[PDB]
Amino acid sequence: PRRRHTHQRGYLLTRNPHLNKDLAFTLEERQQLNIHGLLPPSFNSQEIQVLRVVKNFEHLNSDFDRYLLLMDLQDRNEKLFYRVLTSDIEKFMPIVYTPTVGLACQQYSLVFRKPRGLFITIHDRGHIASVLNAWPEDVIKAIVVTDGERILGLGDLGCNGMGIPVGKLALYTACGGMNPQECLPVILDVGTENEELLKDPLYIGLRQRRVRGSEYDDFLDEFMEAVSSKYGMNCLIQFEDFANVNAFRLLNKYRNQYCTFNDDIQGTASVAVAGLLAALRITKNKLSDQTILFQGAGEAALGIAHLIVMALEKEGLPKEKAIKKIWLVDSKGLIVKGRASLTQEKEKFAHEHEEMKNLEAIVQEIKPTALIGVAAIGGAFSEQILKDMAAFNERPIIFALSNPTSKAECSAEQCYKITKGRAIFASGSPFDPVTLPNGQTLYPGQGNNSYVFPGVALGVVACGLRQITDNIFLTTAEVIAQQVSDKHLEEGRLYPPLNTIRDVSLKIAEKIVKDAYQEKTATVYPEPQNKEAFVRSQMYSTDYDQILPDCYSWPEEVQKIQTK
Amino acid sequence: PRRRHTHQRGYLLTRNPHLNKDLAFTLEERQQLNIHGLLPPSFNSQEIQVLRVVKNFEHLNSDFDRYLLLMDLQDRNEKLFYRVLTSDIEKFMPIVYTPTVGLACQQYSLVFRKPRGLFITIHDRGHIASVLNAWPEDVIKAIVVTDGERILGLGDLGCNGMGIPVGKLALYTACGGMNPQECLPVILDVGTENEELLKDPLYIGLRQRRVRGSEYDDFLDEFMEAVSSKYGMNCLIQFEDFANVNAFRLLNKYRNQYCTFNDDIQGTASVAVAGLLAALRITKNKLSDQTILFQGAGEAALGIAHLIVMALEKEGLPKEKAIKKIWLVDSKGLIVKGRASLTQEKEKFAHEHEEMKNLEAIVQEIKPTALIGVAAIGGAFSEQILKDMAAFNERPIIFALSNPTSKAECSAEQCYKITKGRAIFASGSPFDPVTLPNGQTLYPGQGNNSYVFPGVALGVVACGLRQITDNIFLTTAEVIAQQVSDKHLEEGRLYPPLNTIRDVSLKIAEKIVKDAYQEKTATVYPEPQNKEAFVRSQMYSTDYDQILPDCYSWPEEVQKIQTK
Amino acid sequence: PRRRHTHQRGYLLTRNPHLNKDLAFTLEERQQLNIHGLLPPSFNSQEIQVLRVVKNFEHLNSDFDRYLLLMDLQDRNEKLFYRVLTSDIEKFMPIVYTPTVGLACQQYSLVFRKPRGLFITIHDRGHIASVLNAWPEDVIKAIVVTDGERILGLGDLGCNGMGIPVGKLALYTACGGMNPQECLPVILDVGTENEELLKDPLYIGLRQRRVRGSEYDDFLDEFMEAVSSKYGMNCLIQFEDFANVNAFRLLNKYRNQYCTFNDDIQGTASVAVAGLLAALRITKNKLSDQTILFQGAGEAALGIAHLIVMALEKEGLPKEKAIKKIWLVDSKGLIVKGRASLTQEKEKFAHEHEEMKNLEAIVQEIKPTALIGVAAIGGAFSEQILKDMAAFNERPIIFALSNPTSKAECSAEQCYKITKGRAIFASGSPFDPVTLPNGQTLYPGQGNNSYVFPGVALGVVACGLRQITDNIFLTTAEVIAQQVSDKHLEEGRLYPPLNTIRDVSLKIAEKIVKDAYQEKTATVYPEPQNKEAFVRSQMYSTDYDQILPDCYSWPEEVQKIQTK
Amino acid sequence: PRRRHTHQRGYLLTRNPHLNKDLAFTLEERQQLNIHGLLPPSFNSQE
Ligand SMILES: NC(=O)C1=CN([C@@H]2O[C@H](COP(=O)(O)OP(=O)(O)OC[C@H]3O[C@@H](n4cnc5c(N)ncnc54)[C@H](OP(=O)(O)O)[C@@H]3O)[C@@H](O)[C@H]2O)C=CC1
Ligand SMILES: NC(=O)C1=CN([C@@H]2O[C@H](COP(=O)(O)OP(=O)(O)OC[C@H]3O[C@@H](n4cnc5c(N)ncnc54)[C@H](OP(=O)(O)O)[C@@H]3O)[C@@H](O)[C@H]2O)C=CC1
Ligand SMILES: NC(=O)C1=CN([C@@H]2O[C@H](COP(=O)(O)OP(=O)(O)OC[C@H]3O[C@@H](n4cnc5c(N)ncnc54)[C@H](OP(=O)(O)O)[C@@H]3O)[C@@H](O)[C@H]2O)C=CC1
Ligand SMILES: [Mn+2]
Ligand SMILES: [Mn+2]
Ligand SMILES: [Mn+2]
Repeated sequence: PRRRHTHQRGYLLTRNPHLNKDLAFTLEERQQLNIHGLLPPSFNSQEIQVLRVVKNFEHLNSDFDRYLLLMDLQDRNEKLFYRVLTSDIEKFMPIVYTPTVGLACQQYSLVFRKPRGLFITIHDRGHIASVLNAWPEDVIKAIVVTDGERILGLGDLGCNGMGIPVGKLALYTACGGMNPQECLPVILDVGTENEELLKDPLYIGLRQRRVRGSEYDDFLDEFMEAVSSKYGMNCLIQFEDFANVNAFRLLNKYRNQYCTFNDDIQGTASVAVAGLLAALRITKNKLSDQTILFQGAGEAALGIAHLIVMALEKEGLPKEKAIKKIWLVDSKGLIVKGRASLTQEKEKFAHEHEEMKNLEAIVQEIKPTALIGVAAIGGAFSEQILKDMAAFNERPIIFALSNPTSKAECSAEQCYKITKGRAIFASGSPFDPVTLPNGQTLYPGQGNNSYVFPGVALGVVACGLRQITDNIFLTTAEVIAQQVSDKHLEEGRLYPPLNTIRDVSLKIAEKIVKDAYQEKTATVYPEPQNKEAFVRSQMYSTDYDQILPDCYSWPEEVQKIQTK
Repeated sequence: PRRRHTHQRGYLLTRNPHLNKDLAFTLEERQQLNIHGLLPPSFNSQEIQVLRVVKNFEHLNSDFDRYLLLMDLQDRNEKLFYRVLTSDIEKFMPIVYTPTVGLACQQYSLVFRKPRGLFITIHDRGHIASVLNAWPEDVIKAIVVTDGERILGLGDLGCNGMGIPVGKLALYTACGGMNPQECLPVILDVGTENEELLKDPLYIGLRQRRVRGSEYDDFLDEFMEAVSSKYGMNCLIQFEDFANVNAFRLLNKYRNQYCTFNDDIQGTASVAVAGLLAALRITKNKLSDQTILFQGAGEAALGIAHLIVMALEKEGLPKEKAIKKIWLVDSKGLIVKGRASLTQEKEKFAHEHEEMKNLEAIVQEIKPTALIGVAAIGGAFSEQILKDMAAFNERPIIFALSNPTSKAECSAEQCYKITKGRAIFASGSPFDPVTLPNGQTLYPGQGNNSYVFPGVALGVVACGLRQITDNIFLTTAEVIAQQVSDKHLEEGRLYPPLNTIRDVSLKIAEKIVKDAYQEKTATVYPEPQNKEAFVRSQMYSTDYDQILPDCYSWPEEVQKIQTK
Repeated sequence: PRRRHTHQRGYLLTRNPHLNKDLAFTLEERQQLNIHGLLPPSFNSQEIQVLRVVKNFEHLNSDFDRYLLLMDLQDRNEKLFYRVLTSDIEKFMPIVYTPTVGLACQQYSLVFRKPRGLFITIHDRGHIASVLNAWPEDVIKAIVVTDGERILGLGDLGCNGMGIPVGKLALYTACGGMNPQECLPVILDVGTENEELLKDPLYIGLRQRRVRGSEYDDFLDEFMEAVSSKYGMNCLIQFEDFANVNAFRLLNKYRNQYCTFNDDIQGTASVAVAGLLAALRITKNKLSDQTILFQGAGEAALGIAHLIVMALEKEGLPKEKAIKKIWLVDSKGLIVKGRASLTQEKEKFAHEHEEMKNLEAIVQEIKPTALIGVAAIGGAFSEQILKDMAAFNERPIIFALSNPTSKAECSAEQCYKITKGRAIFASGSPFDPVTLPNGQTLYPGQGNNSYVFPGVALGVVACGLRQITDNIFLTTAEVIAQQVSDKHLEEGRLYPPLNTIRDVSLKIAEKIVKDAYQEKTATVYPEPQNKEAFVRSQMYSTDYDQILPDCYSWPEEVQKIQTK
Repeated sequence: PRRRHTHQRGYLLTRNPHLNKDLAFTLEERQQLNIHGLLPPSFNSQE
């Protein structure tokens, strides 16, 4: 059992969620910590505390209510919170994170109770260092930061966006073993364009429009300097839920000098590629053999596309051959050389070709082996698309990644029905198992970002990686796919079970760490004997620490009170 | 505004519900307190904070949910909690106290989240003083203590009875202006005879049967020494929800030596007598002239009967004559001289008479002018009973005090219908107004303990009364009756409106204070010239204290830094 | 200024020597820190504070009393302490360190007032980690540890030796700008061989003889692990005043794994070599042209000679031929091949020659160009030896490094007299300037270890050097030599003035930093543009930090308290 | 003896002259109060 020898005592100790064990404090602990009397006279194991929380949890009426209970728990007893979450990760993850946290964010100003994380405003420009001083933990190793401009698929929720870093970091700990005491959730509030928040008497954020331009850019620059300067260059800074243009610009500006990544961009690319690589073990061919069409050409599309191209390069295909294997379709139709409304990013995939608008005709023309939906238009993979995909391919790869299911390009039911059970399918949001007329039940998995960010963070931090390369994400994808068993693939699953996520994370971290020592990118020395054991030692446990003073005697001769 | 300069700073300040203002902290406060950045960047007035709480309160679906919300509030921001409560005292009183606190106590072990008050067990015997040391407020002026043996009419709830002192003290503050920082809810856990709880894995108390006899009595003795020793002999100790024999025994043992009362006995007495004194203004006769019949002969009845006797003595009637004006019925029937099953206390009212069992007959024989239900038998005041009462009395006084409504001896509807609108009626649980055939609308009042205890406590503590005499409760009954206007009486109310409870408490306190300095019973000197203003100055306000340091300049010459 | 935002307030703030300004706190600072009233009502500039201290210092009767006064200052107001020291380092250095600290250590148990530093005993074996936890500063970058077995020339002073690490770390700050808050003095008490201490009722250490052997070695291993584990592998650990065999064994065992050095061995080497390199600018010839005779063969001689050999090798000489340039004399006389009583270390200088035991004849035989005294035998450089050195050499280099004065191999007076003014002289202890017969005055300097260790520590920590090589000491010696002007060399000074010592340290650290980036040994990234400005930014100023909260407004619109 | 239960621990406890016993703090007091290591390893009676 770990130590932690606190100087805190009495009432204020019970107010620190990292020290407070509530009823799991033993009589000895209570008396020694000067809190005996502040708790009822029973001693609970952690399991009994978990039963109590779960009894409450079940009598609630909704997931939002269940979220409120769990956030209350987080703010009173951090270890019990994590014990609860880890006790059934697949059940608790969608409560503290997506999709429920979506509603939590929409509702954040109304239900606002106890604050979590640090709020830094445009009006703190020049003072970010001193805002950091307000945070009561000095040793921070991981920051998740948002500006609330692009929350999930809900858009600009300004300061209400604070629900995202808080819940995301809960998953860093629960799924990846990051120390919660070492994690800092951050919102930068530069204003909001959210009309309802601007009108709303209860809104907790700055009641102003967003600050744009170089004032915004300088602010972010100060943010990066203040945080790395205070917590050291090794501190991970993860961007979440910024607007695309911002997310891309900020990632490119900083990635080469700070320990930073953007999960919406790079993590998405990673888990999508993991799924593709897993699928390859069913189609029994190479990435090189694929023709990939993206339904959508936005942040997810370009991120995934980028990473696929490197995977192709890694197979031994030159960049320009690599690129020609990938077609995009945006809201105006296929991306072709010299089409109107193209961006610099879309341009990279604008091959010479007739312009087309109709996705059915696009499918018939391109004949992809892999069709990836990241456009947020529900039902875009029509019956005709699915028949055509199953006609051109023995085992068509079909990813409906748009969330929630009401947005999915197709359902698993339609996908398997129309492709006569031949499709290799993955989704963004959970679909139930599907049983074919031959009595086999297929279990389509989700390309959940959680498979990526926890392990990456743990890896990067454990070995002191100063930079987070594209290769980190490609490597990570290979590790995930590797955890998928032949048995899983045969059941139609392209991702390891969600209930294993702790282990998947461990393996991702193991690999990054192993790699870092081998290519001398690690900064933590001396090099560990055993890389598995070392990563494990860096992982937060849900068991309570001991916090009692270390008490031990000396030989009586030298322990005696001298007199004369 | 009150100035209270805190030395607390940073995170831990926000964790103290006496310091924490939430979003009502100004920018200046936040920066000065080293918490700037721990809150979202909006600044709320107290009225805006209330609105947030009320919106959430109105989204909830049960009184229990409402109770849990307000209790979470109490533990985060005490001032805002009291601001919410006092915003609509009549609405909020039944949520934080009775009847809702009844369910809270049944569910206490299940919903246990953030502890409140001080738990002292039989096993801390000989160490009570060191248990007290855990309480983070040194200055304590009021204590409510239970052993949980008799929580409401719910029986032995042992350690689950902590809901009662906590909720009771909330009303001390809300209704009487007692400073919550100076209030200490206590449970003594000596075990429980509650069998579900002894079996309940979640039970927060000592999983054992109650300690009885002299070990119990000695423990209580230590409690009174430790408490009076630490907080001084002026600290008010109120007993609540003890079993019958204990309640009387403890009250009798200590009331002469400590500043102590029992509210189930003496407060009930005071509020019942107040309703009688008010009724007398309708029946236009003396207390002398009354014949009182109690349905029930427990804590309530015996307390009420004692104070009526004391009132009769005041008017000038000898004690043995006063006693003969009062008859009691227990579960065994009428209390008469030389009946089987008589406690020492019931003996005092056993007059020579034929034994009787049936309440209808008893009423027909005794022909009371006033009939008081304190037996918790619902519907005991049958049509025949009421008919009888209206037959022998021009204006029969009828108190149906049993709680809740289901246990009331009759409804207001029944009582008025069957007595042809003639009865003077009061109850323990609220009934809607009744409009009679003659176009009169009557508004039957509730004999709420809340009219009494907050004012008594405020008064006693304000002037430093060392003992709480019978006289205090009688004068209190008088003060309460005085706040009833003839308009009220003509409307059939025997109590002031509930929404004026703060004003009632002040008048009660004013009276106690004036009396104590008159009869030199006060211990707080020098005597204030203006007792009204002095009491008011002792009342807690729901406005935020200023906690920032006192900043002010000195003349230039003496403020300057000395160099050369 | 520099900003250090504390959460401490009220009395306890004044008790923290890093926060306390005493009378230099402004009225604003006082009111804001909740300490207004705890100080008399005058506001002093730091200079006024210094004037008060120095007046007190000048009225005292002994250097011992002055030491106690300054040590009392250190423990009340750290910044003022350092301000005082640095106002006249030549004056104050000999009070807080040698020779006064020698007497302090002899008297430590008698005068023990307020503790300084951390005490770790053999009896804490297995629990050193938890002893570290008592230290109130979490961020430690420099540790000075002794076991007290060889304090100065006063032998084994056991626990009383704690005065050495305290006084040494004062010089690290005063002379080199190490942050004292980041410094940790440590005594390891494994017992003492000092019989008078063992007998003394007041002795503050373990009343037992020294644990030897594997138990000792394992204890030291845990210490290294515990300290490097808590404070990190970049934390500088400097050994001081261990017995010889221990000092060497420990240094060799750890120098390749930990960021460690031993100042008695390696710092002595560096400063002595610096003096030699400076002398070469008078003799105007090369190091390889010298013949060096050591009076003594102890820790100092072996260490100095080792570094001379390296400097010769650098100039271009193979090792075996450089060794030939150095002759050692011990208590059994000259070291020569096959001789009785030879340690393996002496063996390295055991050349082919006949045994001799008379220093005078040894001189006459060897005809050294350089005579280095480190044998502690007062007066060993006799008039005859001084005549011989003057006869064989135009400018004989003569170092009487033995400490204090009474142990010097010769005085400045005698050296200059008998060598008729041509000796190039330096000592370990200060001698007054010497007026020669021709009325010119020479100013022999001191080979004071303070020229070396402050700058080495500053440099190593600034760039995060993980190991401290012999080259560091050689380079450092060169840098110090470079700081000596020609004019100084003509005044008989081999060392830069003590009053520039901060500047010397800065130069030394600049050089270490410049080299560490050049040769890819630095661990602090990114690489700074200006090494000079970088090092200087890391140096602790004696100017008071600002500790008030950072207060600043927001535009009126967003700072406004919101209502309805 | 009289008992005064302090919530103060570690370095700052030693800076309170009503709490601080110097070398009269026993090894157990020192370890309990999180000050073990801040004093030399001998225990003094008041005399
Ligand atoms: N791990 C997962 O499960 C993840 C799933 N996703 C899902 O992917 C979807 C897209 O996300 P993201 O890339 O961030 O969103 P963006 O807004 O960046 O991308 C939207 C893209 O869809 C395009 N589009 C809109 N209508 C059509 C249409 N009718 N036909 C073709 N393309 C169309 C837009 O076109 P234009 O460029 O012309 O506007 C744009 O290219 C979301 O539903 C998100 O939930 C995202 C990340 C992770
Ligand atoms: N201000 C208010 O609203 C207050 C209301 N009350 C109400 O009064 C009621 C009694 O409270 P309390 O006095 O504390 O309770 P106790 O339990 O102390 O007394 C109950 C009495 O009722 C008697 N009783 C039981 N059954 C019958 C029966 N069938 N016929 C006649 N008498 C019977 C019991 O008889 P025995 O002695 O034989 O057991 C006992 O004397 C409760 O319902 C309570 O809510 C109380 C205080 C204040
Ligand atoms: N910067 C400075 O000014 C420094 C000065 N010094 C000074 O140098 C002196 C030596 O210190 P250190 O080397 O640590 O001490 P040690 O005790 O390690 O070495 C002393 C040496 O003197 C030898 N010796 C003893 N008697 C004689 C003799 N009659 N003739 C010749 N040699 C003799 C001893 O011989 P054996 O091996 O036979 O015992 C031993 O070699 C001390 O006075 C110290 O103050 C030291 C470090 C730094
Ligand atoms: Mn996101
Ligand atoms: Mn009660
Ligand atoms: Mn030394």
